Amino acid sequence: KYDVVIVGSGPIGCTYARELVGAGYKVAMFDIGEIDSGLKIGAHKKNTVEYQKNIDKFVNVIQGQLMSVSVPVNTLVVDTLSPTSWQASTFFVRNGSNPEQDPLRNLSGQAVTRVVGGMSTAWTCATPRFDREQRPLLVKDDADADDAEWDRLYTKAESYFQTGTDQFKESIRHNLVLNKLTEEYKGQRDFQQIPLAATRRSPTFVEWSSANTVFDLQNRPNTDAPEERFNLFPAVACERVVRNALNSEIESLHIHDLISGDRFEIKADVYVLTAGAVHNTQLLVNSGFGQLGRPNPANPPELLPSLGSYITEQSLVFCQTVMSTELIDSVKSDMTIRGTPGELTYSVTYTPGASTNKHPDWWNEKVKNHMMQHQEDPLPIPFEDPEPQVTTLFQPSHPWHTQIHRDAFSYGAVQQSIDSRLIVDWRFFGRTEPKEENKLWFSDKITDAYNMPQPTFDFRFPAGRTSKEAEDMMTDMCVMSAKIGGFLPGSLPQFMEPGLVLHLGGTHRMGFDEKEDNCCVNTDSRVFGFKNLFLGGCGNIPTAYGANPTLTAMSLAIKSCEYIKQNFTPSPF
Amino acid sequence: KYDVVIVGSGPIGCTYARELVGAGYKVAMFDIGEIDSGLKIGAHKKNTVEYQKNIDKFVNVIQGQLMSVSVPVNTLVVDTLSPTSWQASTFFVRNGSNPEQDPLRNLSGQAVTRVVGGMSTAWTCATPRFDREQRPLLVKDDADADDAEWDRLYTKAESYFQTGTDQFKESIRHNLVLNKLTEEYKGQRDFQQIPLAATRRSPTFVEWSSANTVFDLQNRPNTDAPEERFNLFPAVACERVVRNALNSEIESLHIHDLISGDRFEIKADVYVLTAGAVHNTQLLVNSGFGQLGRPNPANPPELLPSLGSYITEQSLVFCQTVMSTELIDSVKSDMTIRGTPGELTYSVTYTPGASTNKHPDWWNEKVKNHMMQHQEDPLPIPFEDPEPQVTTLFQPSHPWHTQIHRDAFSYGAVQQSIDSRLIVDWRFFGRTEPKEENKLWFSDKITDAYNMPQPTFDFRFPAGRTSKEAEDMMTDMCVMSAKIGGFLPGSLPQFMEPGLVLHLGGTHRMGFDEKEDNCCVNTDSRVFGFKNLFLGGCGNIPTAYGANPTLTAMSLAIKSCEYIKQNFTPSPF
Amino acid sequence: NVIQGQLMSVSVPVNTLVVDTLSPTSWQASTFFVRNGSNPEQDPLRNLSGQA
Amino acid sequence: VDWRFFGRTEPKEENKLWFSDKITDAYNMPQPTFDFRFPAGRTSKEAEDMMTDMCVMSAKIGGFLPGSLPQFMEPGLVLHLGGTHRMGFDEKEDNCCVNTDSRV
Ligand SMILES: Cc1cc2nc3c(=O)[nH]c(=O)nc-3n(C[C@H](O)[C@H](O)[C@H](O)COP(=O)(O)OP(=O)(O)OC[C@H]3O[C@@H](n4cnc5c(N)ncnc54)[C@H](O)[C@@H]3O)c2cc1C
Ligand SMILES: Cc1cc2nc3c(=O)[nH]c(=O)nc-3n(C[C@H](O)[C@H](O)[C@H](O)COP(=O)(O)OP(=O)(O)OC[C@H]3O[C@@H](n4cnc5c(N)ncnc54)[C@H](O)[C@@H]3O)c2cc1C
Ligand SMILES: OC[C@H]1O[C@@H](O)[C@H](O)[C@@H](F)[C@@H]1O
Ligand SMILES: OC[C@H]1O[C@@H](O)[C@H](O)[C@@H](F)[C@@H]1O
Ligand SMILES: OC[C@H]1O[C@@H](O)[C@H](O)[C@@H](F)[C@@H]1O
Repeated sequence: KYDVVIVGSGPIGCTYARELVGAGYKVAMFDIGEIDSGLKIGAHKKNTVEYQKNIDKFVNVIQGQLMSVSVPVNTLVVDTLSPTSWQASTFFVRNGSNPEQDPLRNLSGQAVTRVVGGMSTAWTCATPRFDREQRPLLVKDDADADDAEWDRLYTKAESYFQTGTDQFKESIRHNLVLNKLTEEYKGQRDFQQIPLAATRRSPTFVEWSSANTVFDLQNRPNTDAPEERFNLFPAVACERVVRNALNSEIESLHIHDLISGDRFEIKADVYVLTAGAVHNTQLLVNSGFGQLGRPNPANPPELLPSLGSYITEQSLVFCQTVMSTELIDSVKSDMTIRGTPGELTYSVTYTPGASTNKHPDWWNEKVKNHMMQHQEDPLPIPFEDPEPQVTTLFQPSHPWHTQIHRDAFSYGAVQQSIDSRLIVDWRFFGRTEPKEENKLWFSDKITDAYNMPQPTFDFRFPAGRTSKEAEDMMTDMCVMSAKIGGFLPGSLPQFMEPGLVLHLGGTHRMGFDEKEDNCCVNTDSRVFGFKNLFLGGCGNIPTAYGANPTLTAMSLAIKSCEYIKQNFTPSPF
Repeated sequence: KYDVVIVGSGPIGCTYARELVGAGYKVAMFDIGEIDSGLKIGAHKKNTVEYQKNIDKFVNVIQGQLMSVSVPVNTLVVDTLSPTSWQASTFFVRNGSNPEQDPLRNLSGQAVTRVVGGMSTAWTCATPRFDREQRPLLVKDDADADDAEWDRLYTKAESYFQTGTDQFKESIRHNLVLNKLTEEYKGQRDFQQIPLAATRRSPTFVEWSSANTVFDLQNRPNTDAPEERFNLFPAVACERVVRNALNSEIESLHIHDLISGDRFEIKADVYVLTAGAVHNTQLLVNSGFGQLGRPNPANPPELLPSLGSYITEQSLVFCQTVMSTELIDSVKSDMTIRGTPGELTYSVTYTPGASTNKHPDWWNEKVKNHMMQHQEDPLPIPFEDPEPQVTTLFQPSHPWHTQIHRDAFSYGAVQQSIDSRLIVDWRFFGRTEPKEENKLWFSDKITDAYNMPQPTFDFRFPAGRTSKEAEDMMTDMCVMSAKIGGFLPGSLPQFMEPGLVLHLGGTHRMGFDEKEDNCCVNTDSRVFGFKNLFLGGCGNIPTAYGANPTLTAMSLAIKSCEYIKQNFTPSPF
Repeated sequence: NVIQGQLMSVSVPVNTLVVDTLSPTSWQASTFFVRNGSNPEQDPLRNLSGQA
Repeated sequence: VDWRFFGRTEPKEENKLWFSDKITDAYNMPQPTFDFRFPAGRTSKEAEDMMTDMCVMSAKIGGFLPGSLPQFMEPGLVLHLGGTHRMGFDEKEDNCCVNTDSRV
């Protein structure tokens, strides 16, 4: 028996833990995955000296913990086997494939992570706010009050994640790109650093944020928190919440301890599901919410009929570019060069404080020293210069989020022939209208690796605005990127596989009224009809959004915890 | 000040820790890498429920922690850049490439791991003994005594690693392959399970061994070892051992703390280098042993002239096969089948104890139940059947090691069209003659990511026996694999990139006499001339070997620790 | 190239490759319909795909 | 050096070339359709013995060239299709279409 049980140790479960552990509740958290980040539990796996000296290797960490959600039956023909080798005469269900899944209506890129800290052990740490157009209402019919509430919640969420907008301010590459885009779109669009949940520790090391930054996940009481009560139980699959007959309260959480193999019940006053947008939905459907099995309008669900409908996933377009000659030359515009590199007389100088100069003295000092100390190198950019981290945020006239940066999630073999200092990534993210017909559903016959109902998608990007904007977004990336350089062969402009982006929303969506707003939870993230069941995560977000969703989910979680603190009393200690 | 300092927390450093911590020495261990395996420090990263349900993902873990040793300057032509993109007019040194390295005399596949537990956090756990022909002598001119000494040491090493030869005995696939090969080579060759450092915990989970199994790496004193003294210091680059002027003793270890950035000296009575075959050599050369820079016979080293010469790396050939129809049919040979799958009357039965039957009752029960419970599946092998783990060990008439198995280190995109139950890997490992001209050397101008002398290889597989055997080995794999099935398209018979195998030896090789045996350390792993400096690892092994080397290195380490225990006194506690 | 330019495949089964990186604006069918001269009679697993 | 080894295939009644009664080819003729598998038994055993023979023989000349590793080619690439209108002495006894003068 606990006051609060939290299912999942990602950043949203850790928001609940931070708030409720600190308010004096006796809290248990369960995660199906295991401790994986070193002694700081749930921390970012990129925070090792070795990864930040070898950042192109971190893609492997990401791939090693992303398990595909739904893989259709494979129908590739291999007809070069030896005649002696066994073969079936059909494309039978094999290798964990989902025979429920239509390959042409999938989110094939969707994947999940089962590790303590969830996906925050690997994420990019981009934490923009949503503007009004992307954001669910929290206050009706008072836009200024709605704005104020979101400001309060986002400010707190940014403190929990340690979001900032200046960690890359000393990068030549970053400023080169930022300034060029600002000049080219003079006035029409604004560019800034991507807001990043990160703290720079040195010129070559950034402590990226994670679940661990939100809550350190150490069992309590302990020496630094002697009056707090928290236990984390890894390798525990949560399987079901038990409803009372009234459908007004949850009475227990059924768990499966994966090490001992045993199944148990856990009692709490408050149950919080933060297993991610897929797995929250799976747990609820396994518990009698929504409808199990292939959708069937001749059998409508008794509870939460919009659960698993109106799902959204963003369109993602990507390319990389190779910096233009004009931009590279501009880095060294303040330099006077005499002689030829490698000779006795070679000299690269700048007149400091000359205001015929384009750059600050710090920039020019970096460049001069690189040029003098590495005369065999043909570029003016220092070797350890950090990557660009640039955005123009979503606006009505460009309704997509943008990142102009270097991401550790590379999508192809990493090329080695072109100097890495020249390369910039472009990722533009589109917003998807919620539609009832877009669904996440769970099989009544097929099970996943943990013996739970197999997830199945029925998804297409909506016709209309979603599709038109997606193609306008692609064009915008082609036009904007060209101001910085031409495309890099092997990273030409492309749409990524649906759901690779991992910004799935709306699977258990929020609204004011269950029926009118086709929703599952209220603005306190409380499941309609239930006193003591709350859902956290991106699954709550009911709108068409392009920006990265986690900060918005965390903000909703903070609001949810206010409701809990006001309506449930911590047990005596 | 410590009694013993150990550089590196791989399985060989942990052998030294196990032996010396337990004998009451005050021990410090430094590793340049960080804690990465969860709460069990230095443990195998495959020991998570999630990886063993998704084993094809573990390749990513391996790739994410293998950093190439020496990458030659890239000369690929990309001529499809936009005219606006910057480009150099030469193939200049970029992206961390090593301009010292001849691309045609490299071990391009060689890589290192910088993580607590070293490569044992990811390894395959194959731990065969070497036979006489592969093994260095420990006793001269008394082969039976030599045998006895190796038996004693290997027995102890096998206890430390928890090596066994029965963990796969209940696999249908394993036994199918094993038995077929035994029959086909009736008498001529013997097949057995690969010896594996592993303990099966359930039919679907194996606790693979690692450094952590050898020594748990927890600081001591602690509750379970209250009279022991050990500290592990991760994120500490060891840079130099300081020689006294006599070249008879090491007086300190120079370290660089990578978090604080500070450099310190550490004093011990005994210094143990277990940084791996590359990095032991780098540390020694950085300390004044051997010769820094491009080899030059007009400037012979004052100390350890054979350091970094006589290096060996194994040839590796690989393929995968798809099980033959005849073998698949044999799984179900004891079954009577009536009706057609999916109908009311379908029946798969066996007569238990009939000794017209080919298989034991347990096998037939597994098959019957799979066939009855999964009538839509066309194969008789159960879904969770473990992989084959088969070897015929090196012999004079087939002087290569073999593994007929499923390894988590896949080398290509994992194919999805052919059922995984059908697939078997084949890896044959050849022995390489030590030759003085095969060298690992370190640049006097180029530095690696940790500001240490850049490693450079000058390597070719020797002409003569090595090359002839390598090609005979390839042919042997082609002939043997054909008894099980035809090749799998996309995994056709091939030599792997030189050094991918990661069995590099001989970089600081062992022998009885420094000059006569062209060696660096004696049979106690003590560096000649030095009272208190010991080297552990594969770098010690001076012979041409085909089998996996770690168990042999650990056995040498056990012997080294006997010498230490007999010649150095632990400080009072 | 001469050889390839004059070898016309005898029987090509219906293609079932999934391309899911098209733009949302591009037309697509909801099935693997008979297209590009493929032979819907042909079992892809009992063919001489190289015959030409 | 290239290595190409060619195996013999037992004739079996079940291996067929047939023509569609609905689908037509580019010249508006009945579309050809194959129903073919290499026979179990001798054909398949020999094919795999042939592969092994190529691996053993080629090794006396040199190692494989990366990108041209030992492989079976797509069925029928070889273009040595036979027996579609086969010869024999007696139509029924020898399951055939033409006599030894190639007369139908
Ligand atoms: C490579 C990558 C880059 C990303 N970059 C960004 C970015 O820059 N900005 C951003 O906003 N978003 C980003 N995302 C998305 C972001 O990581 C997620 O939105 C966020 O982690 C969701 O938090 P969560 O706590 O709701 O769920 P998760 O982080 O998914 O955590 C859910 C947890 O629940 C557990 N669990 C699941 N099922 C069960 C069960 N049945 N029982 C018990 N436990 C269970 C899991 O093991 C997991 O740890 C990125 C994701 C990835 C992988
Ligand atoms: C994928 C894979 C599969 C393998 N499978 C097998 C197998 O089945 N059987 C087998 O016998 N072998 C196998 N090997 C090889 C085996 O893992 C190594 O032989 C073994 O780990 C070597 O042990 P070690 O302690 O000498 O060195 P390592 O395990 O390399 O450990 C050396 C340690 O030293 C540290 N270090 C390096 N430089 C410094 C420095 N300057 N200062 C401080 N610390 C430093 C490193 O961070 C590291 O942790 C495999 C390896 C890999 C990667
Ligand atoms: O695919 C990588 C992308 O993944 C998304 O989940 C992140 O939000 C982006 F920041 C990131 O660039
Ligand atoms: O490349 C993988 C191979 O790596 C080697 O280091 C191991 O010893 C083998 F067991 C393993 O199959
Ligand atoms: O695929 C090419 C082969 O084609 C066959 O038709 C020829 O008979 C062979 F000689 C030739 O090598």
